[PDB]
Amino acid sequence: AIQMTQSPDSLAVSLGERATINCKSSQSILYNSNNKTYLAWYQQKPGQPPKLLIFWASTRESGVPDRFSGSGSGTDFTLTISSLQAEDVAVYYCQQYYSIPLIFGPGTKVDIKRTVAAPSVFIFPPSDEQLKSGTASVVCLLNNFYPREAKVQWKVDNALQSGNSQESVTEQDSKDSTYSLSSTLTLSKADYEKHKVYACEVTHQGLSSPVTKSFNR
Amino acid sequence: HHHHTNLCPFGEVFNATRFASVYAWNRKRISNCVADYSVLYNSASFSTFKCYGVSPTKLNDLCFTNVYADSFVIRGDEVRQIAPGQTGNIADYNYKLPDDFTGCVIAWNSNNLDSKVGGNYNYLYRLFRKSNLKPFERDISTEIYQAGSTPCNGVKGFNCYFPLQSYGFQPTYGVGYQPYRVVVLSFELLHAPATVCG
Amino acid sequence: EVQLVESGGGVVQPGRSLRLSCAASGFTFSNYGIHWVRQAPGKGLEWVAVISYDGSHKYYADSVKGRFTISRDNSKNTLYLQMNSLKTEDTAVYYCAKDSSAAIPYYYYGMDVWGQGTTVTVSSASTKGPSVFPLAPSSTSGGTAALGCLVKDYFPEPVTVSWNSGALTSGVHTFPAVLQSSGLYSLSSVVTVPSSSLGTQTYICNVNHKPSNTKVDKKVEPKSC
Ligand SMILES: *[C@@H]1O[C@H](CO[C@@H]2O[C@@H](C)[C@@H](O)[C@@H](O)[C@@H]2O)[C@@H](O[C@@H]2O[C@H](CO)[C@@H](O)[C@H](O)[C@H]2NC(C)=O)[C@H](O)[C@H]1NC(C)=O
Ligand SMILES: *[C@@H]1O[C@H](CO[C@@H]2O[C@@H](C)[C@@H](O)[C@@H](O)[C@@H]2O)[C@@H](O)[C@H](O)[C@H]1NC(C)=O
Repeated sequence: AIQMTQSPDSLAVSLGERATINCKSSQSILYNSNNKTYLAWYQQKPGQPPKLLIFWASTRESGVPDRFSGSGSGTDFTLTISSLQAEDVAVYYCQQYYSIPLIFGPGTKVDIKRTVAAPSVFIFPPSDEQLKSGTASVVCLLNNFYPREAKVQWKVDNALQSGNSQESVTEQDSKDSTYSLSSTLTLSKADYEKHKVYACEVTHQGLSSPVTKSFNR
Repeated sequence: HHHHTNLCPFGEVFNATRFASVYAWNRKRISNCVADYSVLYNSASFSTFKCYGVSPTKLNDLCFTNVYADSFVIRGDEVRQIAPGQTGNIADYNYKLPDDFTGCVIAWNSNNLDSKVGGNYNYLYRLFRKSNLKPFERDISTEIYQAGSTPCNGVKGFNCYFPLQSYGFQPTYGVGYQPYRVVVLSFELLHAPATVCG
Repeated sequence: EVQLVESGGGVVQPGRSLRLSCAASGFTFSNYGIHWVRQAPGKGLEWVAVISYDGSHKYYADSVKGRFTISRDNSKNTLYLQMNSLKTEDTAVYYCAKDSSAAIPYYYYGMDVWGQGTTVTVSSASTKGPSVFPLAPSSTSGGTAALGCLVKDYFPEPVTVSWNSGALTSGVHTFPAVLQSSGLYSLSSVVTVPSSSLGTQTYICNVNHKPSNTKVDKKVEPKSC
């Protein structure tokens, strides 16, 4: 199987600046008998199906803006957005169709590069209504930050917790271009009352040092 | 009722009833008449009008040895291929214009003509071919195309396909798939000093 | 004016069978091959199967080989996908992708038209409405405090959370759901308000879960000690 690799995995670039996405295949996609590389480039926005931008590695599809261009031959390929628009924030996949199976890349996420922004940190003790059920949920909110990369650390009685938390992240906001994150620490009612201090430690580029919000049960 | 000082019958080509299929495109030599291209460039009924090698205003005061008019029908999304140095199903396998093409390309939507309710299967196009077409080459051959290892012997089979496919124009289609009629004027300017013609 | 419309998705127990269909219009369906491409929640695109412009060539992905069965019906302008022995790893959105020219080994020109995509969930679970728990705004930040609703334990997707019956909209963040180890989903929706109006406005979230005919309203208030 022809394995497709894209680099980088995420490229945050300011508007009007050039964005470069690369794509390397494990085998040559250039067909000998017609000098055509069977490589394509797809653009997928949230809630939408993919959209064909480039096929034959360098031919732009009918209806695609001129700022989208593809280059490369054989194994190394590159989709280039000369002047990134605000509407071009999406996930870009490269796909080979030389031989079967047809295989996509891991995708490259493209967002606009605003100035750094630290998150507003909130923590929510479990509701009295939920403790009536036997399960406790401690929620930790990170509001309007940038870039998307962050690190949430749960510490129950300073004991760092793991494997007992799930997270959610929102898409880049259409107005201020910031992400938000929801972390849910779920414990039994028994293990919840066994402790007192509940906190979540947020480390982020906009924070000069890890910030921690906590509460006592 | 015909003389050499008469006007060229451009109506016969553009305002024709039926048009050729793209794979078997119809060529007419415009000869022994006065070609007045003002009837074309002063008409807002065409959706694509692009000349290559000549200014469309310079057409009436140039000196041509041969003038050809090619007509056919394709999809909308394929009209972009009727131009020099293009690729695709129409430029590679059906109608190829040379890189030094010296002429004009006139297209217009004919969905109200070349599309029938159940699908007009009279307009066809070549889908498979070994090698690309030469410029202005014409391949009306319907020989079974061999996409596998074993021969086909003129018989439709596995890895043995018929090379022509139909468009099936219905009016309900998108503009990218509606029938577009195309006229392609090709020129051959005579070699002369500028003192003679230009 | 051309479109592909997927159909037939839903919830299916593991190992059971389910048939998807995709209807095409606006173009001569019998001239182009079609593909199936699926996408796990929050994961990249994965190719599934393809069928040529006549049904002669049908190829599948190594992860679904011998379990899926692709077919088409050019008389009715419809293509089908027959899934059997479904796994929880098959849970995804399934798009049908029209190819640009047939589908004989070396005649794949890439896929130009895509459908909205129907959703397929494979899990040993039953239909359950959600439990809406408040997220109280206790003693905040620099004048901007936050509150929200915790929509926990429901199946299947999705839920719609509105605030004040569509009134409160700015500064609202409804987070995407997460699948718990119980087989049920959990989803939180927050909103940030100025700390000065925290009492001056009764905040209510409207949770709507059509799979179980559950419409729950929950009033959120600052916690009292
Ligand atoms: C193509 O034909 C149109 C109109 O053709 C109609 O059918 C013809 C057989 C003839 O009988 C015309 O009179 C019909 O109207 C031509 O456009 C007309 O041009 C004249 C000037 O010559 C003008 O007075 C009309 O208003 C025009 N009508 C329309 C609808 O545009 C056109 O010139 C023909 N083009 C070529 C290249 O022959
Ligand atoms: C081969 O093709 C060259 C350009 O091809 C185009 O660009 C490369 C990167 C591929 O994407 C290919 O599919 C495109 O069509 C030509 O410059 C070159 O002359 C060609 N050579 C031969 C021998 O055909």
